[PDB]
Amino acid sequence: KPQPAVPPRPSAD
Amino acid sequence: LIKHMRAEALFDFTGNSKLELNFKAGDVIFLLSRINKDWLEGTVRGATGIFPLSFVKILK
Repeated sequence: KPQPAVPPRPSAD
Repeated sequence: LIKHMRAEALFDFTGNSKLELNFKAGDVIFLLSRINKDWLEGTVRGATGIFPLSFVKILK
């Protein structure tokens, strides 16, 4: 099965 | 820190930096903390880092 999309990484920009 | 909780990887995950935890589908990850709604922190393969909740299932 295909890997799911990766959620947005935590950030502060 | 979380104790006695684990998750099993549903898919392989290769992170973008050493802050992220790499693993293969089927690996058992020992949980440490929750980062936000989408990310957890844990350890496997000798490293500690963050990874997506959507890539694992929490074990009983």
